[PDB]
Amino acid sequence: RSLKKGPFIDLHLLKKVEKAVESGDKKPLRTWSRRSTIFPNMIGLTIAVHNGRQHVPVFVTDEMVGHKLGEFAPTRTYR
Amino acid sequence: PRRRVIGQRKILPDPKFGSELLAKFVNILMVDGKKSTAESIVYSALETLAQRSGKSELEAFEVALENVRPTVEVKSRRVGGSTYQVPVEVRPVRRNALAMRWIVEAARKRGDKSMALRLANELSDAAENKGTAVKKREDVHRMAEANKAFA
Amino acid sequence: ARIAGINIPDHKHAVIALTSIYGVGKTRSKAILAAAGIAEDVKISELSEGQIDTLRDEVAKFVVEGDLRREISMSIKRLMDLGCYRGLRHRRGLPVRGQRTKTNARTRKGPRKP
Amino acid sequence: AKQSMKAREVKRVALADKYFAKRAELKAIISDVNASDEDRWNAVLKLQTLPRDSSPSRQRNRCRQTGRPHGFLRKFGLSRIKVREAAMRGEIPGLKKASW
Amino acid sequence: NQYYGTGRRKSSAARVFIKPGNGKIVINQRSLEQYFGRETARMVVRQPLELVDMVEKLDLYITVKGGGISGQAGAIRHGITRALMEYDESLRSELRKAGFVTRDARQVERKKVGLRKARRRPQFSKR
Amino acid sequence: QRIRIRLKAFDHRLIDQATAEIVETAKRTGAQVRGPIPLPTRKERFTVLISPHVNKDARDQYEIRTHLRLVDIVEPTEKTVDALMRLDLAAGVDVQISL
RNA sequence: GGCCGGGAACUCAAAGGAGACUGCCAGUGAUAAACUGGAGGAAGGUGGGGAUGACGUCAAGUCAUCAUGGCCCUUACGACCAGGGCUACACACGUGCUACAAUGGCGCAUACAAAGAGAAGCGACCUCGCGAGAGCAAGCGGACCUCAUAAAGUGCGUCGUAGUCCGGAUUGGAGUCUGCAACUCGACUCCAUGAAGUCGGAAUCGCUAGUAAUCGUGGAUCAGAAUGCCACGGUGAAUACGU
Repeated sequence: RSLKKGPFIDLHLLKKVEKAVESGDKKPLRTWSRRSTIFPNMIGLTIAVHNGRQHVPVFVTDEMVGHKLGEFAPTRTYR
Repeated sequence: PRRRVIGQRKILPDPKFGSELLAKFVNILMVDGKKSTAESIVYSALETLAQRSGKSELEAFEVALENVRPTVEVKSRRVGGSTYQVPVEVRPVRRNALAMRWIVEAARKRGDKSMALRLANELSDAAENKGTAVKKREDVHRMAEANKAFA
Repeated sequence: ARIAGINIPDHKHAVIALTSIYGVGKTRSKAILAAAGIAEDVKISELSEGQIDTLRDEVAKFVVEGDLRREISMSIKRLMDLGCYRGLRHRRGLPVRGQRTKTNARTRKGPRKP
Repeated sequence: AKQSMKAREVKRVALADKYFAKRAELKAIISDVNASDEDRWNAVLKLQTLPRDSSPSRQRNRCRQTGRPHGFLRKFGLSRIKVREAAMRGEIPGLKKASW
Repeated sequence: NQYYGTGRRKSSAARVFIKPGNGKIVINQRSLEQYFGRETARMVVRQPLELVDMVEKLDLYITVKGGGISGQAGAIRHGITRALMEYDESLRSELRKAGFVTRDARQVERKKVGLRKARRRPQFSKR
Repeated sequence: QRIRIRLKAFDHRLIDQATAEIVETAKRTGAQVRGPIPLPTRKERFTVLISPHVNKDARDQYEIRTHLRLVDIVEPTEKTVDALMRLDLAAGVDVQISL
């Protein structure tokens, strides 16, 4: 969070992202890492984030950059 | 209390003048343990008052009190299931204490700009026999007179 | 005196009076009056047209009033459309910075409803 | 406390002792100003591959005789209950009941 | 020659040295008006001399530390009384009747478990 | 030169015994010593709950006291320094020697 | 400038001692036990504050600190792991903090404390940053160095009874630090926004003196996270006829 450190990301997620982008097409990518920032090279993909029970699919766009993955998968049910 | 005798605490006299009455007045006026503020207020008020009447501060103060000291009051009794107002005589220390309390209570309720100004206005009205303090004294005496049958 | 589209009082000191603008606080007020070169305790009723124009020039260096309001509204609308946690909080009317909701929260909820 | 919680604690302290110097090195690299700006990225990405249990902040102070995770005192290594028991028996030098 | 007195109050200690002639007071390398800017404090420090007519016959050199304003003032008064008694030894009766020879043994009471202060209890509810 | 001895304990009678012993053993070996100086005592305090469950008043309060003494030797000699370094004291006193 | 040569007198530090017992005087009383006044004395009648909890009562609390009779499960009611929850929100109650202002808010500059903690710890002087902080670096296992600048107070200006130059919830944007890692769900800083509230119905609580009220300071747990809990000093009241 301090700028002299840069952002944070998980290594396994980063490697999978690189493979998918360089190889082109991809089915949804499953992830438990809700603490990772979204980098510009992710746009266009489908990341399925854990929320406790299921995996919620998110189709990344360009306005999401700089968010954490967890903000697009809420954790509680209320009606 | 039930089985006690309580002695009298000693009180220092005022520094500027030398009266214990004025020290008790400062004490009754103070709040939260700030004696300096109370002394400032009282001294300023007495200064602005001495002019308006051309006499010493002590004389102005005494004449102001003599119109608010009460004489008889009413206590409440209930032994037969009904409340009765019984008139009683007031004693000197209580006379002075009640007068001071009423003067300060009336002062705090006015609507002038400064507390010293309110205090001075109230003291002047008292010396002229007008204001809430004198009204309170009159009301107490009226209640006491209306219940003389239960003495 | 008209400054940014509004009328600012005349009997107040300048540093207080300039605060009537939506976008200006005490820090910016002090900074602007320092740049203009006027004392902080001068009534606005004792100023000249040239001095008022200098103050207009100073105030013109910030974002105030309608532009600021549009900026804030767009900022909120972006989240509301995106649909993230904060956006859902915004479009339900509950606290957004993680405060308790078992009790209190009456500034975001309004008075009680039996 | 259960017999598996104490085992968890022993494992934690062991690993923290084992990996002490490597972490200090990596963290000095990441903290130091005027670095290559890719060595920083590398050190950050490597500090998270080590076992989680090797960080000193995953450890919990416990009573040395029972295992209680609450009411701990550092001067004695014990919880309030056992401190009182030993104190009344006379096993803590210099300690006694106080008034003032 | 010098005459000495020690005085104490709430948390304060005062050393008083007194000599003859030309009434002048010095406290912690300063004057009375410079040190104590309260009429009450000044009157307290001055009381014993006004009582025994020696206001303009003695030089006073004083030091004090600990406490606040009122504690220091009281410690000074006690010290002056003791030094004067050392000097003369026949003012004891008058000073005693005035009441300045006694040490005031009032201290701050301690905080206690289950209370909010020395004597103040939390709020009680029957239901 | 000058030698300094610092002594710590939990019991003042024990500490006084040790101090007297050191002073005498220095005086018998021909040296000058500046008597022991008493120094501020340390009071450490603890406060615990005395029930295995809820009750939140009902506490106990404990203390540990630490006593401390200092002794100075001004003019030493070889025999005396050996005499000090070859002395034994009780099983509850802490001794520090500085040269 | 206790700076320096010195002094052992005074503050103070901490070990051994003295002192308060109705001991002395006068009056009342059963030729008593006691009571009410007075002298000397720092203190007078239990001087002030702690610790100290009788035989028993409530089948009162705790098998989740621990120990233990009886029952119950053993490829599972026993292990290991990554994510989530204990932080939810139409509503009802207890305990607190900050206010609703001139005995006050804001700007300048100036007296006076007590008790504590410190080696994977406490971090000076100097430089950079508007600031939270950053870089380099002495000293200290401490009556020596560091944390660490008390605040209310006093002096001089301004505000002029207004939902305010009173109050500081909420929300936008930009940052710092601890930590593998601050979305859910951390503390602090900067610019901006500036809600309710003008003293609170029926009820109801604490306090007899260095007490109530009011102002600041420290510690335990603890990588980080107090308006809670345990301690310390400053200023300093009103009232008790009576049962």
